[PDB]
Amino acid sequence: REDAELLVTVRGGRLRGIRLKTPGGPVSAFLGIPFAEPPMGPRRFLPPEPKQPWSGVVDATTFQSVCYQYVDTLYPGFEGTEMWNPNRELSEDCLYLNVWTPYPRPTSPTPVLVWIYGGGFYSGASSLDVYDGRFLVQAERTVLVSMNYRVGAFGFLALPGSREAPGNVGLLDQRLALQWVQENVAAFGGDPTSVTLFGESAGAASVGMHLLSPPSRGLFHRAVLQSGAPNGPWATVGMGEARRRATQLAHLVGCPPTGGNDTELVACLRTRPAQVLVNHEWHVLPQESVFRFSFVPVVDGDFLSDTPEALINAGDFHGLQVLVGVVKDEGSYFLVYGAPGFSKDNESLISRAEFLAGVRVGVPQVSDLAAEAVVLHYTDWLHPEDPARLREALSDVVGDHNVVCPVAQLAGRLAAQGARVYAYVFEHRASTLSWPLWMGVPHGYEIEFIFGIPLDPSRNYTAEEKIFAQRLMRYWANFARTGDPNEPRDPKAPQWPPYTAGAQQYVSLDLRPLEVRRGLRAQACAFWNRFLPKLLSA
Amino acid sequence: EDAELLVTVRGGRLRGIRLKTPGGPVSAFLGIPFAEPPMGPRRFLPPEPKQPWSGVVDATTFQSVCYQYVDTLYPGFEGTEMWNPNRELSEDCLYLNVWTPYPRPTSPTPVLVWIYGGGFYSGASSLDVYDGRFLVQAERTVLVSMNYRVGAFGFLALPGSREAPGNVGLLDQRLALQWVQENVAAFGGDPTSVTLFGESAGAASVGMHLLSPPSRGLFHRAVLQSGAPNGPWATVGMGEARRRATQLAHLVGCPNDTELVACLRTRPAQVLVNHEWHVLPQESVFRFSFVPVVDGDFLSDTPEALINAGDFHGLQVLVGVVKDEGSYFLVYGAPGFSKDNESLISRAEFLAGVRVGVPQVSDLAAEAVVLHYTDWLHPEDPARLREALSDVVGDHNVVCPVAQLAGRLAAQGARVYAYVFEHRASTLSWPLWMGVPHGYEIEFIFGIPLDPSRNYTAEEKIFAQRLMRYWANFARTGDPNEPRDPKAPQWPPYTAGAQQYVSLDLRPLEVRRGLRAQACAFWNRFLPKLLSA
Ligand SMILES: *[C@@H]1O[C@H](CO[C@@H]2O[C@@H](C)[C@@H](O)[C@@H](O)[C@@H]2O)[C@@H](O[C@@H]2O[C@H](CO)[C@@H](O)[C@H](O)[C@H]2NC(C)=O)[C@H](O)[C@H]1NC(C)=O
Ligand SMILES: *[C@@H]1O[C@H](CO[C@@H]2O[C@@H](C)[C@@H](O)[C@@H](O)[C@@H]2O)[C@@H](O[C@@H]2O[C@H](CO)[C@@H](O)[C@H](O)[C@H]2NC(C)=O)[C@H](O)[C@H]1NC(C)=O
Ligand SMILES: *[C@@H]1O[C@H](CO)[C@@H](O)[C@H](O)[C@H]1NC(C)=O
Ligand SMILES: CN1C=CC=C/C1=C\NO
Ligand SMILES: CN1C=CC=C/C1=C\NO
Ligand SMILES: CN1C=CC=C/C1=C\NO
Repeated sequence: REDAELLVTVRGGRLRGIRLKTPGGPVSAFLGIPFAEPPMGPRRFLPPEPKQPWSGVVDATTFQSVCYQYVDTLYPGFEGTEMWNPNRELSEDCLYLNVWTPYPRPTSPTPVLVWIYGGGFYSGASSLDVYDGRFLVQAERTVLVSMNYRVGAFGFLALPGSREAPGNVGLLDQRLALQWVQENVAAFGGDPTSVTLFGESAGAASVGMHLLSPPSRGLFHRAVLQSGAPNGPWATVGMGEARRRATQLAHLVGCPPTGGNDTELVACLRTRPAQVLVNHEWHVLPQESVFRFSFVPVVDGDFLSDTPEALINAGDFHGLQVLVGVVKDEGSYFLVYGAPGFSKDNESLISRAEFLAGVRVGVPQVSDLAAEAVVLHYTDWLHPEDPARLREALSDVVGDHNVVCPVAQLAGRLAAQGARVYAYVFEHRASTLSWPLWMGVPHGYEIEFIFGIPLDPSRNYTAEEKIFAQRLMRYWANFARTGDPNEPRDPKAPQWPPYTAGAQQYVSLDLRPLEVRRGLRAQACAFWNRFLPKLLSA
Repeated sequence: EDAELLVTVRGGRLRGIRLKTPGGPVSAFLGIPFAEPPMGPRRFLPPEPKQPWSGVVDATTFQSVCYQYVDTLYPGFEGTEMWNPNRELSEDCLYLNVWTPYPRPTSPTPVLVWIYGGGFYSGASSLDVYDGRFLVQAERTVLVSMNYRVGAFGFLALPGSREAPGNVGLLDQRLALQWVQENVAAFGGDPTSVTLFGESAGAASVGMHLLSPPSRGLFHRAVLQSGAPNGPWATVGMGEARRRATQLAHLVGCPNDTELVACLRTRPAQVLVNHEWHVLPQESVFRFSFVPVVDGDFLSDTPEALINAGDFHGLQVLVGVVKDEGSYFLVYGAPGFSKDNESLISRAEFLAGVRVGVPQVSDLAAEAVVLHYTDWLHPEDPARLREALSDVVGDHNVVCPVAQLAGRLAAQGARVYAYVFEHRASTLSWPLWMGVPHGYEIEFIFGIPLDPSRNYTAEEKIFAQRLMRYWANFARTGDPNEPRDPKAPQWPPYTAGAQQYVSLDLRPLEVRRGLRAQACAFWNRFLPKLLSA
């Protein structure tokens, strides 16, 4: 009749899950568990209300809907873009989370990994193939949780001060999910006293924001930030600029029939079909740019009491372990989304004039003086016009400014103020990668190795990549268990030393064994982190 | 009586002296007066041409050194005393010197004219290290050098006033160049082939004659060693010149420009000298109180402006620098530095040093300097900080201004040759940490190592001879390369794109690219934008 392993009771009522086959054995999956009331109609732009209790059994047996979001059409049918696109129907009814646990359920409480996806806060879903929790769970016997959270206007449109669209509700979705894990994860055999958040890009920035918001901070114990940071220039917005964008979006969809009463304005926004808001979303940004997203977390004194920069500098982080890193070519992926001269389908050997124009696109909303400073640092003045070098340098500009230097700065401050920090650079280019060779190791392409996706028999990774995947999964789960990625009791394997503000040590992750190196682009990030902000104040 | 040592010039008759060199004799005429003594009412005024004399001027010894400050940082030390005056001080100092082959040439011989450096506050044509005898004998040029007024005497300016118009030290130099045009043929020199060369403020001076049309017809080619007229230390604006002149007056008890200059003229020369260092705005190495002023007369615009606008087709220029331009200057005010230890400074000392070595810029400007010159993998390592501050000082004051001059001239039609001088003299008395310091290529250019009473190596004498040949080749033809010499490695012209220069040392010529191009991009391209906005 019924399999007891696939049956679990949580505070809201009863759940039925599914038994998944994995290469190494079975896993129990509870997919599409409701954790909030659907943020529908009157509840659009509002904080999540906890899911009301239910009688009977909810089938948590497949991923639920993707939150409404823009769908990338740059390269239709192309694997490199389609792998990030929604693989379920779009709906505002999307606040569901997923739990993977070993089969049979653990007898003693087990460390929990909680995944937060990225996607510039305008996109993403926990149902993407590349976030499939089944391989980590089988290989490392952790519990894995992932949640959907609202993105775009639905998650981060903000009219600061107003009760009808307070902003940051996407982050509140994540927090509600974290609360859910505390109350309920023990029913799946997981340890609420050992929870590790990990995320990539906007998900890493989310992880960092939970670090800096005290009501989140009690809900977990460690953090992993992959290729993103909360202090990233794309990751937050000021109250006034948020209002400006909300208001311009309202305006572009006929609300009201500009500004006025906030209650009236939001009520008119609530009568618009979801798809209509999505179609106008990209038209509210101040300047045309790769790498900037219309609706993002707002610094408003509530969720974030100050800018993440301030909060990072002022924080005491004793008792905290953090794992951070970047891929080898953070910037390259973004250039084909607007930098003049770039395409995945040619070598993108740009001119000097194209480089200068690309700097403005890749570093939006800085003064001319600031742009000149960037051109100075990044030009090789013995080869000022070599196209290949210019292509590489623009990739460096975009990557450094948006990912590498925000991460480096976070890493150095956390270390200096009490946290044990570990840092990596991911340097392996997947044999299956469909982006062109000039992009090197692009943003996002470590994720599939962390999740053990190469162990999927239907895919065509090499045996060495499968070994590599297993190494990474081991590092991540070691860190989740102990706060230290190093093998507890393995000596003759090279050690991953902590990252500190002085020595700035990190390891390279690739097919070769760990190599220790110094400095997360230290010379470059001194420009972005130490000097440029002094210039913007003058 | 030796007829070779008798010469008549426009003003009258002269008697010279025969000098010895290891390669044979040379004729020297030393202490030739080219101006009326700029004394009394003539202090601060433009030079007047020397009135004609009767009888024979004795031109057998160096004349007096123009009044200047005497360096007392290391009393008796060779490294400093070799630049100090070696004749008594006097305002009656406007004399020049001519060295010629013996017997005097009987066909037009190319002329080299030497303008000394010393920050526009010091220097003399009589210093041992500027001895013309070896170049003249070895390369068969005529060599001329002049004294010109320095310090307040040469560059005190109350702009708009006719009592202290400024730049008269530059006019001293021009008047000597005019003297060369009118009189050098009498020595066998060719007035249609005159090459100016100079080092530091002398190099800045050469550049300034390039950029001033009344000087430009007085010579044909130019050599700028470790200096440039666009140096941040080489000129001053009218407003700031007036302020400095005014603060000198106050410091020496003087109170209307006419009244002010009149009072200054009543003061003993030594009194002006004693106060000159104390008129500068802030504590600094590498800044000098009285320098050329940009007032629309001698210089119709800034040398930067003039350089960018100029048409320089038909000009050949030789420019260059020593391997370590900054190091010598650091012992004159950079905290932590001494010639008598390793000068392994702390980062606090480094940061303090940056404000001294790059004076009168905003905190933002200094921060940017500190950014570009810090190794952020090793922000506090003493040796690297010592080296980096040497780079800051040398790049800012010498290398990048020379690089900018070279680039602009080449791109606007000049043929430019560039070098880096990388040989450390076996006899050098400054510490090893200073490398090849400012000034220490000069002795090789003048062939001082051929002097048998000095202790240079055999290889160093051969190197001196190479350099004298390059310099003389350039003077004769606008090209330092050995005219027809196939298998010897060639010195290519410097261009804005390829930026090629050669290294000068005991090794054969080696071609390299870029005069600290990454660093000078900062000083020449970014930093001006910053200060403007
Ligand atoms: C490299 O590609 C870019 C992108 O253009 C597209 O992709 C190419 C592979 C090719 O299929 C083109 O037909 C596509 O238009 C090129 O940049 C574009 O150039 C066209 C015409 O010159 C211009 O109208 C577009 O605005 C340009 N787009 C951008 C973003 O600048 C680029 O010229 C290609 N370089 C080559 C072929 O050397
Ligand atoms: C290197 O020397 C400098 C210069 O100091 C002078 O010269 C020395 C050789 C020695 O004789 C010192 O006593 C002289 O004062 C040192 O910098 C000085 O440090 C003292 C304090 O120790 C300070 O009062 C002076 O102002 C400093 N001078 C300057 C120019 O800043 C420096 O400490 C020496 N380096 C060492 C010892 O490692
Ligand atoms: C906006 O309109 C509502 C509805 O009538 C009313 O509460 C008030 O006029 C406005 N609300 C606020 C908070 O100003
Ligand atoms: C498009 N996208 C969305 C989320 C994370 C990564 C990503 C792209 N990497 O190339
Ligand atoms: C020796 N010295 C160095 C820089 C500026 C002025 C100076 C001397 N005049 O007193
Ligand atoms: C002190 N001085 C004066 C003129 C030229 C060079 C010089 C010093 N270099 O060490």
